[PDB]
Amino acid sequence: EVIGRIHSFESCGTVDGPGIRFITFFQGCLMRCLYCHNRDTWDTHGGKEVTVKDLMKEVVTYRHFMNASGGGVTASGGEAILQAEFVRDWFRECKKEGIHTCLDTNGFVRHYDPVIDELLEVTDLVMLDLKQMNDEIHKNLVGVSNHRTLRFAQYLAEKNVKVWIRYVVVPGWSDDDDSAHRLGEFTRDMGNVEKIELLPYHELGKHKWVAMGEEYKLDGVEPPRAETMRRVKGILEQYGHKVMF
Ligand SMILES: C[S@@+](CC[C@H](N)C(=O)[O-])C[C@H]1O[C@@H](n2cnc3c(N)ncnc32)[C@H](O)[C@@H]1O
Ligand code: SF4
Ligand SMILES: [Cl-]
Ligand SMILES: [Cl-]
Ligand SMILES: [Cl-]
Ligand SMILES: [K+]
Repeated sequence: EVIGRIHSFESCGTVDGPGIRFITFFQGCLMRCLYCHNRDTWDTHGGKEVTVKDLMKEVVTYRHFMNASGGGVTASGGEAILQAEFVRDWFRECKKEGIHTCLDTNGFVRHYDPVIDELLEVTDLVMLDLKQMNDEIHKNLVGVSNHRTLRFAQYLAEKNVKVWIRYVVVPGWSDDDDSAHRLGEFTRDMGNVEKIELLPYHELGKHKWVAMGEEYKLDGVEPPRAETMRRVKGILEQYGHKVMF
């Protein structure tokens, strides 16, 4: 059996529509986003060990709210795709129970082994984070190159995998016009992208950086204005996709 390392899990009402979402926050991430609100999910060797049998015992206690529309399970974190084999086994069990599965991933896929296709086969929705198309900024914002994520995005389109693009709009980092145009061009021909979702930056989770004795880099940075959000949205809409925030 495959052993998963999780930070925590939680049941919570879906953003819209009835029913609940059972989210498992997997432990471990290899990106270093300055704005991470789950800083305590980076350590790959931390968290708690669980099995798929352990996880399904919590899932089934919410079964009557997960057949409801928008309900199901979501693998988040942290980066769930670092533990693709476990998430594949977990989703495989949810498909046996008629459960909708969602993968909340940064797309930092470094190796294309068969476990990736196997995971995607039992994944209904992929929420992919494109943090910055400008790789010069991306390195300063995330600590790594966006090449792996951009290649993974193209892989999802080739496989016609349902994808929601998530763009965290941070003032001074990803609120400029050029970066928005680059995002619109890159995702224009991806028919599998149902919509692009602009997430405004928030300072939630700053205490997690302080608990680990590390300075929060984005001190003083405020959430984007409603005008900036509308401006980026209007730019992205010029490339055909449904854009909402
Ligand atoms: C913490 S992540 C886990 C999924 C995966 N690690 C990722 O980042 O794509 C869940 C979502 O919260 C977003 N997020 C993280 N920090 C944020 C912040 N300070 N403000 C707004 N959104 C944030 C992430 O970009 C991602 O869309
Ligand atoms: S990818 Fe997600 S979990 Fe990893 S550092 Fe960035 S915001 Fe945090
Ligand atoms: Cl959390
Ligand atoms: Cl390796
Ligand atoms: Cl590839
Ligand atoms: K995501």
